[PDB]
This record gives sequence, structure tokens and C-alpha cells, in this order.
Amino acid sequence: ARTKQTARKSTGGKAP
Amino acid sequence: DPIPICSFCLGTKESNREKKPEELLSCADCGSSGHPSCLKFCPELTTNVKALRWQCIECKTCSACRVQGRNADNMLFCDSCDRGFHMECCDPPLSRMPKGMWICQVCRPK
Ligand SMILES: [Zn+2]
Ligand SMILES: [Zn+2]
Ligand SMILES: [Zn+2]
Ligand SMILES: [Zn+2]
Repeated sequence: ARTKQTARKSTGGKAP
Repeated sequence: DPIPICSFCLGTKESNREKKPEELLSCADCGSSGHPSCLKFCPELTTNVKALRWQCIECKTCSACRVQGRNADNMLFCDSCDRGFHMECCDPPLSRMPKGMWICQVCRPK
């Protein structure tokens, strides 16, 4: 399943 | 309200990560936007998300109980519509995160 953990790893960090 | 810049690659709708045009999906609550390719959405998911009021990962509330809840770890996202659900708010409640694809109760047929 997709979670906040898996989603953030898949997208990577937000650009600063 | 919608921010015309992708939060991940900082491109507009004219320039995704491959420097090609791609429309942005925008969070209805905070305005943050992303290219579907940057969000890692498939076309099916992208079109369905373009069937509802969409929230980004940081604004997402449980579609059943209507709140974000206390723990970030127990929300899962539907592989068809990107809605978020608490494990406890699923039908039946989930004792454990499934592996692989999961589809929420709203998307499942009557
Ligand atoms: Zn992008
Ligand atoms: Zn948001
Ligand atoms: Zn809930
Ligand atoms: Zn769904």
C-alpha cells in the first residue's frame, strides 16, 4: 500500500 | 490560490522534469501543486484525481472521519483516487498495511 513514508520516498523531498 | 509551480521540480506547466509541458495538480486547501509525473501518479490515478477535490499529502484528511488524525504513519492512499484513509477507518478496519495495490471503499463498486 502507498503511505506517507512510501510516497515521500517515491517523490523525494520538496524543493527548498 | 493554486501555486503555478511544482513543489518538487519548481517547474511551471510548461516545464516538468524532462522540460516538457505537463499540467499541474493543485491542493484545494494549501494551493501547492505538482506535476503528476513528479507526484509519481499513473495516468489512471491522474485522471481520477481530476475527478475530485484533491488534497496534497500534507493537507490530506481521512475521507471517512474527515480529519488528519494524530499519526502520520497509519494513513494509506488509494491507488485509484489518491484518497487517504486511516487503517481504522477502512472497511473492514485494517490491522496491517497491505502490500501492493489497495483500492478504497469509495472506488469499489456497489
Ligand atoms: Zn514537477
Ligand atoms: Zn495542501
Ligand atoms: Zn479516519
Ligand atoms: Zn479510491
